[PDB]
Amino acid sequence: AVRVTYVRKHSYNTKSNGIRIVKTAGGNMTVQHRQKISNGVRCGDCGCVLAGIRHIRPHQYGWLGKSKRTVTRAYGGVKCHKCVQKKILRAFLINEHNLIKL
Amino acid sequence: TKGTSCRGTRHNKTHILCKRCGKRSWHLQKQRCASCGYPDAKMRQYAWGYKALRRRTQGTGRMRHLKIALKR
Amino acid sequence: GRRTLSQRKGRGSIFKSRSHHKLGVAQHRAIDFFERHSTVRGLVKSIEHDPGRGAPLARVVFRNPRQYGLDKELFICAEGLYSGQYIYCGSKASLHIGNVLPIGQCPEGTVVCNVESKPGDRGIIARASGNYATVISHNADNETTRIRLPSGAKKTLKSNCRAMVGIIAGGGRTEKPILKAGVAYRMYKAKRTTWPRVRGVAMNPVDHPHGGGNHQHVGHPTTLKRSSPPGQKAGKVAARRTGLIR
Amino acid sequence: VFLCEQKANKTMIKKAVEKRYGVKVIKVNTLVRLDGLKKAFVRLAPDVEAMEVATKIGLF
Amino acid sequence: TGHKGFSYKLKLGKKIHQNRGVPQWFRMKTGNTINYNFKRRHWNRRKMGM
RNA sequence: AAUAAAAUAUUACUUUGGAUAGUUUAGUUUCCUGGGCGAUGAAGAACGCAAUGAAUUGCGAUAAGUGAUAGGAACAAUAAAAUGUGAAUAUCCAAAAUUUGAAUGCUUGAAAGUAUACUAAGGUAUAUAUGAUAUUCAAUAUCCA
RNA sequence: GGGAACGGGCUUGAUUGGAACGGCGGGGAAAGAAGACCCUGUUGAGCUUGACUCUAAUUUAUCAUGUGAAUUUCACUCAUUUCGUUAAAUGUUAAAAAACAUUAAAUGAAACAGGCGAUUGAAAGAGAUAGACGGGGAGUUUGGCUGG
RNA sequence: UGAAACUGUCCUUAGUGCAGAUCUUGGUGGUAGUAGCAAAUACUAAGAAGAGGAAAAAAACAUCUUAGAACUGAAGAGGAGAAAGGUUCCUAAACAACAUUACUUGGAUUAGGGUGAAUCGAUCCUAAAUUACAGAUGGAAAUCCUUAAGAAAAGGAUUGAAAGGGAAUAAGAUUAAUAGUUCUUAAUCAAGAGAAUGGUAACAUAUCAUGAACUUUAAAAUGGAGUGUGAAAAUCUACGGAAGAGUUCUCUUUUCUUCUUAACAAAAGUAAAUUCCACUGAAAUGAAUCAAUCAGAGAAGUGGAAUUUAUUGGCUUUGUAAGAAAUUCAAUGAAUUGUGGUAUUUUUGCAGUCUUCAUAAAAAUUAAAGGGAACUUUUGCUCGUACUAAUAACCGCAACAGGUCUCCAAGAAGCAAAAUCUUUAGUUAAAUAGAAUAACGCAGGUAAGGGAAGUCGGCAACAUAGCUCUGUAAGUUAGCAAGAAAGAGUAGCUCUGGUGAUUAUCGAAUCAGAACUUUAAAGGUUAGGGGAAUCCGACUGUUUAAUAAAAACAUAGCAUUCUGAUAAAUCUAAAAGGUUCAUUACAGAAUGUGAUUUCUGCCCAGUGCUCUG
RNA sequence: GAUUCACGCAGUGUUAACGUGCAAAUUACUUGUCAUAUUUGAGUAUAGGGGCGAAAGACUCAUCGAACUAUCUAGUAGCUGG
Repeated sequence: AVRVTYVRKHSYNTKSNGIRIVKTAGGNMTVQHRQKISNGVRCGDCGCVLAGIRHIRPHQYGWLGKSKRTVTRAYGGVKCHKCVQKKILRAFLINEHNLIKL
Repeated sequence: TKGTSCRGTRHNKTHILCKRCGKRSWHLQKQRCASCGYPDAKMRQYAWGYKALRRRTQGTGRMRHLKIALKR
Repeated sequence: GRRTLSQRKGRGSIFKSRSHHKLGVAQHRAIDFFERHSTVRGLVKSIEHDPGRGAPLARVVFRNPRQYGLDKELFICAEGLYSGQYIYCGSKASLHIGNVLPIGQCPEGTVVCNVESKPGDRGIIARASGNYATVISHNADNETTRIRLPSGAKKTLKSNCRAMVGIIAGGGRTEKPILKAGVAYRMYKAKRTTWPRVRGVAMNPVDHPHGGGNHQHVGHPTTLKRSSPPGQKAGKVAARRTGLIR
Repeated sequence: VFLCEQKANKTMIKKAVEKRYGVKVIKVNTLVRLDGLKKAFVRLAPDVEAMEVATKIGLF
Repeated sequence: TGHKGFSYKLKLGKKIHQNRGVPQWFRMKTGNTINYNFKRRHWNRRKMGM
């Protein structure tokens, strides 16, 4: 039973001041600043989270590999696969409908 | 509890030191000095405070470049 | 004497509106050629809840016809509008629910909500929850049409005023009895500061003109002239008839 | 450890030590004391020994 | 306080520098009546209010 | 009925206290002469500088002082050094004059900073209104090809 | 006892040894406060009201000269009011589908107006003079004799 | 006595004569060696230093070491922060003054020393809000607008958070004090410098695998309640130990301590939840949770994909890394560091459920898409960093029993973070003690017989109290009254049975029952007195800080009046000025009564208000 | 916007203690309350015939039925004291 203290000057349990207590050599227990929990991306039509893209910080996406922040498909990364399957049929069935209408 | 009990939460300063007069008279919330009339261009002088004039006016300081001109 | 609570409400120190989480100004789109002489197509992206009003606000997303890019808007939701809808807002638009039309095209008896008061001010009349104004007639001689406001008064408007067809959503809001004090206190979350209202007769003579003596009463008639000075204007102002209506 | 003027920084102090004593500096740590003097903790290169520089200055 | 601005730390530094007594040699002059500093203060007697 | 421990009364000497007496580099009033500040940066504020200073006085990175002209042998609390090849001292002079302040490149809370052009650090100019001149433009406002 | 009518001091008596420790509340008409209750101020202040005398607000009439006409009633816009935009096609001639739409190929994409687009409009608002209203507000007053 | 000025007469002049003003200022008495120096459980013995325990008990003795005895008892009298203070921090010398005695002690005197950042904050962005040039208003001071009025600023200026958003750091060691700041080791970030494949699909490839103008999407970015569960840490515990410590004349294979590991990265092994994809197409309807909930716009089954789970990839494991550290032995050198748990709590995530006339922020900054225009090395500047954070460092005139925002959290016991006791940590001093044991007191108690006869009044005090079982009236808004009232049981020891997982073993506190014994059992601490009526207020709620806490104020309900928005109310001396209004009659403004049920009667003469006369 | 225990907070009663106190309003026991009309920190807004007020003439730096400070001001007093 070791009682720890905040290592930064922040003394209030705010969202940005979350800490985790870990063990350390010799039974000492130290303090670590753990990061916040973030949301993933969302489809631009249905508002559902997209698969294949991790839920990390906005700047942390820059450090990811160029294939670790997209999905290899038309409108990949901004619309779900259901959100895109319907786009193609709209863009095609409509063209056939007004091809013969006029 | 209007006396000793309520005097415990006085730690939020209101007046800090001013820049043109040097007194602790800069009201943080009003953003103006109560003793030397800050950002207002004119030095704040009132005739009812005849003592507050002789506490800080011409002649009370070093007179770095005026003691020379009058001598000449 | 003092300055009564109606005199301190005009300065705006603590009585300003608590409009911080409000979505925005709900109104039509700016007048232009493509709406004066043609129709546009708007997509109702999603229905939202603007705090401080009982009528949902719909986020319509048009296309910029003169330039490249979207022209996002903010429309008060008429009842029946759903996500993914197509609403056309033009002079030649079809008389459906949600389609904005000039008031001069609607047949007599058509229901129009959010009617303008003057062509181009983007919505004045019949904006609250569950309210609507009904067209009455037309007059092609001077291009003016009569409508019946929700208060029952009938007003004459130019035929170019736009008015979204239908009734406003969120109707029948007030039929629910606020049961507690807390529910009535949370209703003013996004409004001004006026809920706990202390009676004039429960006040000292300085604060309110009704400040009574050894018995809690008024003492002088509450029906006042309209030309009273501010501060003494209390009770009922220019009352044509008082008491219960029998 | 020196006592520099406040208006310098960790750049014109790093050159001033190198130029005045002919040494190599790899780290400068500074603080502003209450009196206004800035105390600089100039760390010399591993090859150069601060003991022979200190005797040259006259500390010992 | 823990966090003081630069223009505020240098004014505290002068108020500890001025909180010193008369030097010994000064009092031994001729006709020297300046035996004690009457502008002095302490942290627990008088808060300097600044 | 009695003792004077306490109490009271007078005088002397001493104490706590600073009245009285002697003095005054301080004032008050009157009159005479001037009434001589500032974008070439004032008045005021802040910080800093003595071999040993805390105040104060003097002064401003050339710091209780520098150059020049007058001046003639000192300063002193203590040790030092310099000095008739000129120590003290004086001045309407020359050089210099930190951060601020009308404050004036933007910001200025107790704020740490910072942009462009000229001559890495350094120094310059750039706020608002305004007269004159020069140059670049706008309006078909009036003519006109 | 008399006295200012309830004395520690005065008059006539009773009675009296110096100093003062623990207690306790009868006395010192004990201490605390230029009576707060009452009265006198030709002393105030809050509050009220058809008390006196005024005042902001509100309201009504007159003056302040747009044009075309037939004090009053009409038409127009040109001052003026209320607005809206990215001053973005004003005037006149010739609901099947929650998707995209841009940096043009070869004049394409029509011109002209003395009005950015509308509303109100010589009425309204601000000023001056005059009448009304006005405790919302300011200033002031509310006699005397008197078995209090 | 004193040591350098002064006196008498005439005239003139005055800041000219003190016992009183509750007079002003300065000083000093009696009271008086009196009242006091009494909350915070508490000190004792030996030794050292010191002038400072001597003495006919002068019954008491400050600082430091050790031993004995104790208190705060982990929501601390512990370890650290924000605000405030400003040198109080550490060391040495020293004690005239100050800490209601004294002090060798001190937050006190004097002199030295101390605050180290590319990674923590400020700096950067915006919130409620704030202020400039030009403009409008104003006799004037100055006021208003903040993107509207502008030849100003691709679209709109400045300030505004050390608790909001944010590029990047850890472990061990060191100093009389500083350390995410120094040293060793090990990393990370920013700015530079040197027109591709695979899978049916979900989607995937140690930067790779081009991608300008313009546009869009997303992240940053968001209420609360309650349930279930994954993981880590703490506590408890099972098997096997290694080292040391405690008890031992009575026993105990016994009781206790140590057995640990970071930032950042890797992929031996292996999880829970959710959302998708491919094959087939559900009825005799199924699938599933504590609860739900889901399916022919497609359930269940099989095989896959993605994301969350305190850094990479969640847990074990590995590099870092044992060379560190902890516990021992020897006098610098040597030894060890397995495996579990269907236990309780805390922390952090996930899943759905519930509630709103509440829907619970913005920008900096970053990524992707639509479109097709054309491995090494360098630098990382400025400012804060000491100390208290309180029964002694802040505010209260002070070492004032008052006030002041937070993080970490062991055992016993219980439903409980309750009361009571202890472990790590802090302290034994915090306005002085000794003696005697009178009255009158403050605080805490007990009592024969009676039991409110005391008194304005059961004021004060006493009494009931936890849990299990049985039972529970009138009235009623049908919800409540209700823990109504009333009665029975409860200890100790030895046993038995019920409630599960895997194929006999293993694990949990929980319920029930039976013998036998006694001092007949909740009561050390915590811990409802009950009933019958009447008045007021409907209820939860708020108020005269410092004599009034309610029957007052509020409140949901009922009802009244004006207003079409260029309006109603209404601030300003004025104003393209301001508030409700980011609004529009289910709205804005002005009022009276005060839940529900029942009912609001007659009166328009008077005074108001209104009129289409 | 149910009943209660706890951390906290208040101030119902003793009209207890203290009343030249620890305190220019505090202490002890008893009592109530102890999350949604809840408690609280920082920043910002509202200022004197004004502000704010679930309304007590309450709060507005120990000051309120009109704050503090300075100028008019040595205000006037037929009234008390010298």
